[PDB]
Formats: sequence, structure tokens, C-alpha cells
Amino acid sequence: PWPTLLSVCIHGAVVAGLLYTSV
Amino acid sequence: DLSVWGMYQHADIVVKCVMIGLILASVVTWAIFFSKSVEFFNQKRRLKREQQLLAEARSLNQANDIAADFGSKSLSLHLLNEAQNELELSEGSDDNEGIKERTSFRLERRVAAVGRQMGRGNGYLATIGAISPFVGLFGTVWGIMNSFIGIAQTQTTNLAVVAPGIAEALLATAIGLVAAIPAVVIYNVFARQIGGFKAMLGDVAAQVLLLQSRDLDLEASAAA
Amino acid sequence: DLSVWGMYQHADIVVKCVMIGLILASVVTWAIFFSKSVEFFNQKRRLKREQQLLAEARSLNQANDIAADFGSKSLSLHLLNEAQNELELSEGSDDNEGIKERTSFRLERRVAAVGRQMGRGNGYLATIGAISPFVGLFGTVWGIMNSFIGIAQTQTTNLAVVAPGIAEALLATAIGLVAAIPAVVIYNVFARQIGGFKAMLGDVAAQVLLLQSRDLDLEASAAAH
Amino acid sequence: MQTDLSVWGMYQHADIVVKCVMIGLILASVVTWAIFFSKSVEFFNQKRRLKREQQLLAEARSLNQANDIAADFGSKSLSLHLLNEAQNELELSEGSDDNEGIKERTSFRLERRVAAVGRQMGRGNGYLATIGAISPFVGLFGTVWGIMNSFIGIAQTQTTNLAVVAPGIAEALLATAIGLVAAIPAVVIYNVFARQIGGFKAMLGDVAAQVLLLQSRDLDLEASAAA
Amino acid sequence: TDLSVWGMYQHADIVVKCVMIGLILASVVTWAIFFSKSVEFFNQKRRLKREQQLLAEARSLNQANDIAADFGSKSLSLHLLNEAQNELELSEGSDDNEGIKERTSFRLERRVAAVGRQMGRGNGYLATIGAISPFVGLFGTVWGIMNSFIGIAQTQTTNLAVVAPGIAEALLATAIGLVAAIPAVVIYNVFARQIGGFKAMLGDVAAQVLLLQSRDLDLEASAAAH
Amino acid sequence: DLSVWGMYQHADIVVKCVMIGLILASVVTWAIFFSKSVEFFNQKRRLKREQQLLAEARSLNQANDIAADFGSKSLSLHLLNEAQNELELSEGSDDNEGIKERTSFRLERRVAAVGRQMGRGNGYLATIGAISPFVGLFGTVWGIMNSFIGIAQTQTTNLAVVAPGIAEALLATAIGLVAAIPAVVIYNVFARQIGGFKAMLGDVAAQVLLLQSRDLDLEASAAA
Amino acid sequence: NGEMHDINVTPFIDVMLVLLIIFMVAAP
Amino acid sequence: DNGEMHDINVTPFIDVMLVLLIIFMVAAPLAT
Ligand SMILES: CCCCCCCCCCCCCCCCCC(=O)O[C@@H](COC(=O)CCCCCCCCCCCCCCC)COP(=O)(O)OCCN
Ligand SMILES: CCCCCCCCCCCCCCCCCC(=O)O[C@@H](COC(=O)CCCCCCCCCCCCCCC)COP(=O)(O)OCCN
Repeated sequence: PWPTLLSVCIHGAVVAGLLYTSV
Repeated sequence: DLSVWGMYQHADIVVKCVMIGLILASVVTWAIFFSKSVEFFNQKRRLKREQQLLAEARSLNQANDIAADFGSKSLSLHLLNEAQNELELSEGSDDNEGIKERTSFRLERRVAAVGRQMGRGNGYLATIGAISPFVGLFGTVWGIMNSFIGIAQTQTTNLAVVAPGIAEALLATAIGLVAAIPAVVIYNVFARQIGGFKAMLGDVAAQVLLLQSRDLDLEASAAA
Repeated sequence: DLSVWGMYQHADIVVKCVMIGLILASVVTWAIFFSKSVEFFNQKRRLKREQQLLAEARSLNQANDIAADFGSKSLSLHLLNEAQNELELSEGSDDNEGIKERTSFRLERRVAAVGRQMGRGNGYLATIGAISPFVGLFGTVWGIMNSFIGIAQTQTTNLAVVAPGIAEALLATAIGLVAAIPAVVIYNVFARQIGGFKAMLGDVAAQVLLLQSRDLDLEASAAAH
Repeated sequence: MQTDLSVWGMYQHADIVVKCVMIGLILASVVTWAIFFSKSVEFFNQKRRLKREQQLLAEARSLNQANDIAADFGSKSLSLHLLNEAQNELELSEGSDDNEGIKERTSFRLERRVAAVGRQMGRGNGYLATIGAISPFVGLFGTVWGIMNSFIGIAQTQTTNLAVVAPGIAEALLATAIGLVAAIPAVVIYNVFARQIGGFKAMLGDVAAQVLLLQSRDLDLEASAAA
Repeated sequence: TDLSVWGMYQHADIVVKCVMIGLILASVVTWAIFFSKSVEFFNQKRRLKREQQLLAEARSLNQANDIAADFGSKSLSLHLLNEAQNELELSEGSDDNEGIKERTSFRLERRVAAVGRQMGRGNGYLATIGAISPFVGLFGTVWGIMNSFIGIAQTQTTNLAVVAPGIAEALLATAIGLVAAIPAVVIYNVFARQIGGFKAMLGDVAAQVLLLQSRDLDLEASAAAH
Repeated sequence: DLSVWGMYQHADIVVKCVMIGLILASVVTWAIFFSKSVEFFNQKRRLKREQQLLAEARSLNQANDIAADFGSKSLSLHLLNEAQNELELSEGSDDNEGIKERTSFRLERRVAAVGRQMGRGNGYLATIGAISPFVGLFGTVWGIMNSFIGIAQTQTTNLAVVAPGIAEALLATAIGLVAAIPAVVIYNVFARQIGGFKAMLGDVAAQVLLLQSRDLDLEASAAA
Repeated sequence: NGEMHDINVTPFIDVMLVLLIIFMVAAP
Repeated sequence: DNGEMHDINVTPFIDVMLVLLIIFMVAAPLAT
């Protein structure tokens, strides 16, 4: 549904930032 | 060569499972927040708008004529039907105060039932809030313990040997609190918004009781 | 040094006794969960069936005719018998409000008694969940104290010489957390489920009071003509 | 780091995770003081008014005397609002003879209004209770991050000199300090407004009770005079 | 110098000594209350359970009096039946059965609450010992820490091994704090639950008295009207 | 130089303000204890004397004739007057259930008002019991920040230079707990005293309602 | 109602005693 | 209930232990 997809996307976005900033 | 991702990469398999578990608990607490926040906003907005319309009514007939268009899942229409249904179950009764008692009791059950049903999902917020500190802490205690168990074999005298493992351990408390704080804020927010919603629904149910009570007494005087 | 048995065997009695106590608290919280969950699930599953059948009923006599096929341990059949028995004990009365208030009071008491009986294990769970962390803290404060005595006696140390002492303290903490986490989860699962059950039983009791009260009024009306 | 330092220099070298923590706590404390100044002025005005209205109604011996005395009160007066709520229950019951019906309905209406006014008077209190309960643990998270960064320093530099652990203890102190500076006012102000709500709901309940006593007695005297 | 728990207590500062003695005495009180209250609650629970089970056959308030007349003077169920029968004998002239029912209901609810209050005696010590004994210990830790840093300063010492005895005092003052606190908090929660269960059981007995009285008044009234 | 007094004399102005603030909070919690313990002693001793006298009353007229001994500050005389005054305001009523509901409602309001007035100081005591550890430990954190800044302002390599600054800091927590512990003890003593007193006063008010209600029913029955 | 929902970080006291030992013993 | 304080505060123990940890983190690098 829309609430689980929104939540997992915003946490996907912050962990993608940890992947980027750790190079 | 440490960073918040590199620490997760070079951790024990038990600390990884704690960190993944806490991140999934974070995904759940925010999914519950976005789901319930929209539901409470829509139901609050509808109920307040219905109450503003029903405030015009001066008989239970006029009230259920005003409500007749409300959606089939409207709470004020559901309460008005539940009062009208006690009348249609009671048509042989000359006793009016018995109807006033039975409707008062039955609407109290339903206002409580709506508030209870609206509280679905809060058991996860309370549990995630209570245990996430202890689950993160278990990750830290285990991570520290596995590091010193190692030095106890190597006999090395330098703190810089354990320091990576110690930092990897403290990070599981940090993630533990990041899972905990939102859940405990959000649990209190919804516990308070359910209290305010149940109170507003009680103010709507009270209008149904007052209209029914007024009409039964006016009808009794008109028959006399 | 090498293993959890190494910490357990080479641990101060105070810390060893704390670890046995926390392990027994872990055993009792799982014993309560497996013992209570199966009988609670059968009560919850049964009561939901009884309510779905009784929701059809439109007089107290019809509700007795629905309920008579229920097992002799059914809480719904108990509430119907408890209400029917107030009519049995009141047969010479011409006052109905007395029958209503006595029945209302007697069912309220019966529902509360089942509420106490259903919640019976919770005192252990709430206590073990709140207190096991502090019992763990006493175990670590004591193990850490003994490690400062070790520093004070030997007066020549490095982080490997104390490593056994802090590994024993951390192990006592880990056992404390392993007792605490299940106890809080199990306690919250039952606190939700018991609340839902007491509410469902209260709505069955409410239907019995509504049926009796309505039936007395319709009989008292018919008696006027 | 460790040369000509100041508390602001200690914030200037902090990690970006601990800056966000303490900036977030500073904003949460600014909202705490904004609620304190806003609500304390409202409680003073409302309680100072309601005390006057109660003292002006104390000589009333009928609902007609209460209604005329209260006609001088401003349209925002809670005491006039409760008297209009009781008067309206008579003017919506005019053809009835069941005075017990009028009394129970008026009791229920005024109880709902007293609850609603108390519920509205408490508007900001849930924010204050949240900051007082949570800000210690938000501060604690920043301390854990500072302590962690101190071990990152030891690991990255392969030494235990004060200069390499110092950045971590520095930001751990700030996260503790700002955590306490947010917590302590929020606990104090929440206890003050919980006491002020208890005192105010009780005083409003005494006014609502006077309205019920006046109405109940006046109906029973009118019924006896009809008999 | 001895570093046994006794030698450590013998080396400690007077402020830390009287903290340790104060906490030890608080633990002696916490167990003295526990054994005193538990033997009384067990006897009062066992007695009231038997009395309730033995009153269950009563058809009428007169049968309940004849059953309860054999109960000893301290019997709570006999005391509740006396409160109900006394409201009848105080109001023989009254013809308002509803009043008697209301006055009796009010008396018995008040009596059950008074037995709850009387049974809750001494719990204030358990709450207070549970709340303060952690802090009292904490204070013993911090005073031990201060004395050790004052000792470092006065002696101008720089080997950290000299403070290891001093921080062992502080850790012991922590430990004795938890040893006083944890039993007191557990026992307070236990007695709070046992009193709630006892008030409920006594309430179920008091309810049977009201049901018997109310039914007898209604049945007497219909017989007199006929 | 260094002593439990001497380390106050040269401490930072912020921790001097914290220590003085906690010493003032200590003085206030002891002033509340000596003020309220005398008030509870006299108020409970009088109420016990008055209840033990009223316990023999069989009618409300007999209770008024007993209570005329009591001084104008008497809570029992104030409860008898509230009940008697409802008869005097209501003399035209033949409805007695109205006199019962009005009297019952007025006495529970008076008992609540007296109970709420007895609780005057407790909000302060619970506040000082809650915050004093944190206020004292904020004094330590600022003292440790100054000590740590002192190393960066004058670079140094032995702990005996900073050890006075550690003691100067840690004293603020010691004074923090010395303020907290009395406040929690005194608060619990008064919470328990108030509970027992509100119940004793409620048991006197209950006797007044029983006397009035029984007298109305007997007076009404005398019409037979 | 009756759920446990409060934060309980008390095992971090135990962790801080362990870091207090490892810093005490790792002095240069 | 009657409003008694009857439970361990948890948070004053964390925060004082936090400063006990920090004072030894600054002191131990300055010992021999
Ligand atoms: C440094 C600390 C050392 C450890 C101190 C541990 C605590 C010591 C105090 C223990 C008191 C035990 C009292 C037992 C009362 C039993 C009452 C009863 O008959 O059983 C009840 C069920 O039992 C209880 O409620 C007991 C509650 C748990 C107490 C035991 C766990 C304490 C914490 C862990 C201890 C182990 C670790 C310590 C090892 C040294 C039945 O129901 P109820 O209505 O009477 O009570 C409410 C629940 N329906
Ligand atoms: C690791 C710790 C830090 C990160 C994780 C925690 C971050 C905080 C999580 C906050 C979640 C809030 C969700 C939104 C709820 C809003 C609901 C609402 O409408 O208002 C609430 C009131 O507002 C709240 O409860 C807000 C609480 C905010 C807590 C913030 C703590 C500081 C966090 C700092 C870290 C983040 C820094 C970000 C960069 C600056 C409830 O109503 P009321 O009756 O109680 O109050 C009405 C009057 N306002």
C-alpha cells in the first residue's frame, strides 16, 4: 500500500546517502 | 578506515541482525505513522463537519433527515441509526425512561468501540518504543563482549586494537535510539489524538441522547 | 576467556547467582507464554463464535434457546444463566427496576471476575520486564567492583589482564537483556489481547442486559391490557 | 582542536549529526518558552476573570438572578456561557412536565461543556509533556554519537593522546548540556500548567455546579408552588 | 590494606559509612514489612475466601446472618452483614425501600474502601525506600568520587592505580543502593496487586449482601401489597 | 585550599548559581515540611476529635446540637452547615429526592475543595524531587566543559592540575541529590497524609448525607 | 491501556561502567 | 491511587554515569 512504500522509500533514500558518502 | 556504512559492513553477524532489525522497526513505525495520520485527519475532518451540520437539529427526526446523505461509513449516521433502532425494537413500550437508559447504554458501548477499533496498530508503536533501546543495547553488549573475548586470547596491550569493535558496538545504541524516539513520540501523539477524537465523538453521541430524550418527554406531554 | 561456560564457571557467586536468577526469570516468562497463550486463544476463539450466534437473538428466551447447545464452560452461557437466575430468584416480585438493577450489578461483577481470572499471569511479566535490567545492573556493578579490586591489589595492569572480568560483567548484562526483551513483548501482546477480550465479553454482557431490560418493559406493557 | 577553545568553538567543530541534534533541541526549547509565555498570559486572564464571575454570582438565589447578574459579563465569559447553556435547556423543553428530564439533560449538557472547556484550555500541554519526557534521550543519543566519534578518532589515528579523544568528549558534553536545558524547563512548565488546569477545571466545575443547584432548586420550588 | 567488602567498608569515609548503614537498615525494614504483611494477607485472603464460599448458599439476608453468626468477631463478611442489618434497624419507620437500598449501598462501598485503606498500611515505606534508595546510593558514589579526586589533588599523585580503592567504594555504594531498591519496588508492586485483588473479592462479598437485602426488600413489599 | 567549602569559593559563576539555586530549593522544601506538618497535625487531630463525637448522632438535629461546640474553622461544622443550609434554601419543596441530590452534590464539591486546598505545597515538592538531580548534574556538565576548556586554554599533561576542577564540578551533583532526597521523602509523607485525611473527611461527609437522608425518609413516613 | 510504552535505557549504565574500566586501564 | 513516587527514575542514573564516564575519559590520558 501507499504508507509502507513511502516509508521504505524515505529510509532507502537515507541509506543510499550512507552508500554515497562512504564511496 | 571507518564510516557509518563501513562499520555495518565490518560488523559481527549478530550486530548486523540487530541493526537490520532496528531499521525494519524504523520502517514499520514510520509506515504506521503515515497510514494512521491520514486516517485520523480524514475522520476528524469528517466528524467535525457532520457535527457542524447536526448542531442545527431540534428533533431526532430532523437529525436523521439531515444525516440521511452522510456516507454509509459515517460515524454520526451510525450513532443516529443506533438510537433509531432502539425505538423500532421498543414499539410496544409505554416506559420511556427504559428507552432512555437502553439507548444511553448502547451508545456508550459504541463510542468506546470506535475509539478501541481506531487504536489498532498502537501495540506495535508501544512495543517498538519499549524494546528498541534494549535490542540496540544487546547489540552493544554483545559487540563489546566479542571484542574483549578476542583480546583475552591475543594478549595485545593497545586500546587501538579493540577501538573499531567498540565504535561498531556503540553505533548499535545510536540506531537503537533512532528506532525508539520516533515510536515513543508517535505513540503518545496517537494516544492523545484518540482521546480527543473519542471526546468529540462523545459530544456527537450526547446530542443524539439529548434529542431522543427531549422528543420522548415532549411526546409524553402531548399524549397527556 | 574462551566461552560462556568459562565466564559462568569463573564468576563470583554474587554474579553467578544473579545469572541463575535471570535464567529462571527467562524460563518462567516462556512457561507463562506457552501455558496461557493456548487457553487464552481457545477462550478468544470460542467467545467470538458465541457472540456471532447470539447477535441473531431478539428476546432473552431466544438467547437461551441459542445458548443451550454451548459447552458448560462457555462464558456466554454463564452470563445467560446468571441473568435467567435473577428471574428465578425474583418470581414473587412485581418490581422490574429491582430485577434490572440486580441483574446489571450481578453481570458487572461476573464480567470483572473473568477479567481478573484471564489476566492472572501478568504480575510476573510486568515485574520481570521492568526489573530484570536493574538486576543485570547489580550484577555488572558487582563484577566491575571486583575488577577495581583486581587493579588495586595487582597495581600492574593492561586491558587483556582485566578482559575476563569485563567479559563476565557483559555476559551478566546480556542475560539480563535476554530475560527483559521477551517479557516486555509477551506482556504487551497479552495487554492488547486481554483488553480486546474484556471488551468483547463486556459487549456480550451488554447484549444480555439489553435483551432482559427490553423484554421486561414489553411484558410490563402487555400486562396493562 | 585543543588551542584557544570556547563553547561556541566546541559547537563549530562538532559532527553534523550532533549539530542537528543540538539545533533541534534548541528549537524545541524556543517553542517551550513560546508556549509558556502564551499560555501563562491566557491562564492569568481566564482565571482572573472566572474568579470575579464566581464572586459576583455568589449572592444569587434563583436562576433568574444569576441570568440578570451575568448579562453584564462579556460575550467571551465562560460563566455566562454555562448560564446560557442551562437557560437554553429550559427554552427547548417548554411543553414538557418532566422536570427530572430537564435536570438530567441540563446536568449532561453542562458536564460536556465543562469537559470541553478544560480540554481546550489544555491545548499546548501535550507538546510540553513530550519534550520533558523525550529530550533527555535525544541528548543521550548525541552523547553516544560523540563517545562513538572519540573511538573513531582513536582507531583512525592509532593512539590515545587527549587531542584525538577530545573532539568526541567535547560534543558529548554539548549534547548532554543542551539535552538538560531542553528537559528541565519543559518538566517545570508542564507541572505548573498541570496544576493550573486542575485548579481551573475545579473552579469552572464549582460555577457549573452553582448553575445546576440554582436550576434544580428553582424547578422544585416552581413545581411545589403549582401544587 | 584489606579490600574485602568488610575491609572496604572499614576504610570508607563517614559520609559513605552512614549511607551504607542507612541503606542496610532500609533493607531490614523492607523485609520486616514483607514478612509482616504477607502472613496477614495470606490469613485474611484464606479467611475471606472460606467465608464467601460458605455464604454462597444463602437465599435471604436472614440466612446470611444465621450462617455468619458463627464467624469470629474480626470477620470482614460478618462486619459487612452487620452494616447492612444496622441500616434496617436504624430506619424501621421508613417506608422508602429505595432509600434503604441507597443508604446501605453507600455504607458498604465506604466500608470496603476503608478496609482497602487499612490493608494498605505501611506501603508508604516500601514506595519511599524504592524511590530514594537508588539516589541515596548515587550520592554515596559521588561523595566517594569527590574524595578520590581531592586525594589526587592533595597528594599530587599521577598513577591512576591510587584511585582504584576509592572507586571501589563508589561502586559498593551503588550496589547496596540496588540491593535496597529492587526488593522494595518488587514488593510494593506485589502488595499493590494483592490489595487490588483483595478489594475485588471483598467487593464481591459486599455485592452479595446488597443483592440479598435488595431482593428481600422487594419480595417483602410485593407480599405486603398483595 | 581544597575543601567542601573552599571549592565553592573559586567555582565558576554558573555552578555557583546552580549550587545556590539548589540550596534555596532545599530551604524551601524544609520550610514547606515544617509549615504543612503542623497544619496536618492540627487539622487531622481536630477532625478525629469531631468525628469521634459525631459518631453517636442518630439525627441531623442531634448532630447540629453536638457540632455547636466546634469553632468557626471546623470542617465538620462547615459540612453540617452546608447540609442544614440546603434545607433552609429549599423549605418550599415537598420533593425530598431533590434535597438529597442537591445536598449530596454540594457536600462532594466542598470535600473536593478542602482536599484540593490541603494539597497546596505538593506541586512544588514533586517539581523539586523531579528536577533537582538534573539541575545539579547540569552544574557538573558545565563544570566539566570549563575544566576541559581549561586544558585547551593552558595546555597541560598531568591529572593533578585538573582534579580540583573535577571535585568542584562533582559537588554540584552531590548538592543535587541532597536537594532531591528530602523532597521525595516529604512529598511521599504528604501524599499519604492527604489520602488518609481526604478519606477521613469523606467519611464525615458520608455520615452527614446518611443522617439527612434517613431523617427525610422518616419525616415523610410520619405522614402515614 | 496497560501496555508498557516508555523508553528504558538502563542497560547503558552497565555499558558505561565497562567503558569506564577500559579507559581507566588503557591510560598511556 | 494516591500519587506516591514509588519507582526507580532510570534517567538520573544514566546522566550521572555519563559524566563519571566523561571525567575518566579526560583524566585517564593525563595519568602515567
Ligand atoms: C539485588 C536484587 C536481588 C533480587 C531481588 C528480587 C526481588 C525480591 C522480592 C521477591 C518478592 C516475591 C513475592 C512473591 C509474591 C507472590 C504472590 C502470589 O501468591 O502469587 C501471585 C503471582 O506472583 C507474583 O505476582 C510475583 C511477581 C514477580 C516476583 C518475582 C520476580 C522478581 C524479579 C526477578 C527475580 C530473579 C532475579 C534475582 C536473582 C537474585 C498470584 O497473583 P496475585 O494476585 O497475588 O499477584 C498479582 C498477579 N496476578
Ligand atoms: C535519535 C533522536 C533524534 C532523532 C529521532 C527523533 C526525532 C523526533 C521525532 C518526532 C516525531 C513527531 C511526529 C509528528 C507529530 C505531530 C502531531 C501534532 O499535530 O502535534 C503533536 C505535538 O507536537 C509534538 O509532539 C512534537 C514533538 C517533537 C519532538 C522533537 C524532539 C527534538 C528532535 C531533534 C532531532 C531532529 C533534528 C532535525 C534538524 C533540526 C501532538 O499534539 P499535542 O496536543 O500533544 O500538541 C499540540 C500543540 N503543538
